[PDB]
Amino acid sequence: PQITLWKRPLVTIKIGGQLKEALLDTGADDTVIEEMSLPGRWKPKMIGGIGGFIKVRQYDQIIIEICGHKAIGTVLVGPTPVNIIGRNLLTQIGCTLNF
Amino acid sequence: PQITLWKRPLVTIKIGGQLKEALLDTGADDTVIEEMSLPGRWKPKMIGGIGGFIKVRQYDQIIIEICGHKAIGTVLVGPTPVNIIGRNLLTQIGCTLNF
Ligand SMILES: CSC[C@H](NC(=O)COc1cccc2cnccc12)C(=O)N[C@@H](Cc1ccccc1)[C@H](O)C(=O)N1CSC(C)(C)[C@H]1C(=O)N[C@H]1c2ccccc2C[C@H]1O
Repeated sequence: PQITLWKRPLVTIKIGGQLKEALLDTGADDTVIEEMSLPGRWKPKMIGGIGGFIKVRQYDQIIIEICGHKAIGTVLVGPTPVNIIGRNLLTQIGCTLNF
Repeated sequence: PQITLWKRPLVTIKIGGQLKEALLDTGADDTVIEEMSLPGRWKPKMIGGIGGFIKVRQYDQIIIEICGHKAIGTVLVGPTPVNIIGRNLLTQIGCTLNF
């Protein structure tokens, strides 16, 4: 698909058996999701951007489905204002910028 | 061009006759640049990101080249961690997400 940028590029994702809305974000190194349960071990991480840093839990080898494309990667969970799909998963679904 | 996302999508921009590096950021509504001098009057704006909100100065109708493509539009100036080209200008240069 081709997604224009007149509005926020929001998509439905499936993660941890839950459906969520998330933003396809080429400015994010990592993927961060609002508070939810995920399986496995985690470790704490700080992530920073406009407004400063927040603390999140880092879960590895999590499967997500993003617009019908399956991928696996690290997912961070914490008090993000918006669910964000970052480059670590955008690459896996073959997402590129084109102009 | 087509820009893949295995690395940060950093590009060269030209603003105020000077070259700077900036990030193509589909997660950003607006374009925000580190402190610099821009002509004309500015208005106040608050923008919020992953760590909270910051105050910036809004300049309208600013000439800016992004990867050699000419745009003219709103540029915010303030304490951003990285120069960010947001959707207001990514649309001007005809940028889309594709997968
Ligand atoms: C014009 S700058 C402000 C911009 N915000 C927006 O466009 C819209 O914000 C909002 C929309 C809706 C509700 C909100 C509620 N509270 C606050 C903001 C809200 C923004 O910062 N967008 C960021 C994404 C975001 C969207 C909505 C809420 C919060 C964040 C941006 O696309 C990004 O990733 N940025 C801007 S600064 C940056 C470093 C280039 C990068 C970043 O934070 N990256 C970090 C990140 C993000 C997520 C996961 C990991 C990491 C590491 C690091 O890579």
